Amino acid sequence: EIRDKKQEVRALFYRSDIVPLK
Amino acid sequence: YELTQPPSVSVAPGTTATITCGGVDIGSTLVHWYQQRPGQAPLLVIYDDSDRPSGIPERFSGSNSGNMATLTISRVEAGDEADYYCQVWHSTSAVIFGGGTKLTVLSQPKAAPSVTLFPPSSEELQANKATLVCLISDFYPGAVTVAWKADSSPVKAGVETTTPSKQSNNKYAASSYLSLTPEQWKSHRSYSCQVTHEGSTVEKTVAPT
Amino acid sequence: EVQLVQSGAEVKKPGESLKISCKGSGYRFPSSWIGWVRQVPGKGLEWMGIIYPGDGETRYRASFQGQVTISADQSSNTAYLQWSSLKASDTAMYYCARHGRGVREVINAFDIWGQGTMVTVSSASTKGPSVFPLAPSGTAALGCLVKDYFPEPVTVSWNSGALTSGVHTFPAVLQSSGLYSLSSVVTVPSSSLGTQTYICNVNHKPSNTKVDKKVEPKS
Repeated sequence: EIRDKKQEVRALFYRSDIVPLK
Repeated sequence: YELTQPPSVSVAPGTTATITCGGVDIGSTLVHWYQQRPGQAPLLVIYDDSDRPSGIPERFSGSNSGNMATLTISRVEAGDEADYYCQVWHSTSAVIFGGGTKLTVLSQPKAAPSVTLFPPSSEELQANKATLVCLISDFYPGAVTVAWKADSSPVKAGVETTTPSKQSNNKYAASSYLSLTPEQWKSHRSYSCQVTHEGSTVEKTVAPT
Repeated sequence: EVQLVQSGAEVKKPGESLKISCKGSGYRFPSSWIGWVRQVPGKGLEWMGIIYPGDGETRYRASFQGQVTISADQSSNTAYLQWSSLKASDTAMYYCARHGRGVREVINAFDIWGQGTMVTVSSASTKGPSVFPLAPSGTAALGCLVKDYFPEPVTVSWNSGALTSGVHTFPAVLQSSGLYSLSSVVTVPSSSLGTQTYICNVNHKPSNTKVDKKVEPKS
């Protein structure tokens, strides 16, 4: 449950450190 | 979206301090808590509801559910006295902080403020300015609210108030200023400074006569 | 260690542009958001905007859109907050803070903060204070009001430091005119009002001004 909420919240500001985007 | 915090909380040392953060469905997001001491930058004390960063003592804890999140400080100590802010990332472009909560760890008994209301001096009126000065001293904890009344009506225009500051005796003092034109000053029956502290109000009045 | 070091305090006039900076060290600058937060002295924290230095994505609070611009330098690891036209209501402390990029390996919060940059916006230049008495009328409070001076600070003493008990000098307020005002107060035995003389000494070094004002009871 906490994992689900964490994924939901982090999706708002998630940025990948790999360039270019796959 | 708004996060609601109590403006001030006071607790005895060694007891459990509880600071709440009010939001709609805030339990469906992640709440973070920051500590700020006067003159210093904020410090992260809790993140992801219940997680402590390294260097934060274990007495700090947190919870979050329904429409309320909570910061809990067990065995609260004098060193924990400070402002505390809750924070969430609500939407893509919305990052929100709560209004903040001043946590006082009671080191002495509660003291009501002494209020002195000075009317404009004659010299200031000679300079074509009028300033009513409300000085508030010797109150504890250091949280007050100041209101000004012209006759019996509240006035917000022309009011400037300082944030309470520690006196030498570790009690607090504050000041408020009401700016008037000499004509305004002379055209009213009375003016009042009202200081509310811990549920009790102290009022002082002055009249042009 | 990981740290953010911000630029020095600024005093500017309305309508002027300004750029304050935040230098990150001890970590990989591209892989963390940098947010800017405003705090008016005595008030709470207000989020302004945030930038991801890895590609320059920026997000702003609606009310700050169009007033400020956030940018980043990937070679000097420096974030910037910039005003094109300052207003008096921009006077505040400004913090930068690092925020994780949304993975479990990092803290998804503002885990590292800069020390803060104080920005004061006023149309005024150096100006000495006007000192007015706050006359008393079994203790009585008397003081003096130090008005319309710029810039900070002024120091206040009583009877050249000989009167120190019951004395409090309050912090200054910045008026809409761009000038500062403060008060100093002292509590004294109401029986000594007739005989004892009370003089507040105001010193404003920026304008090289000293004022000695004797405060007396009024009829």
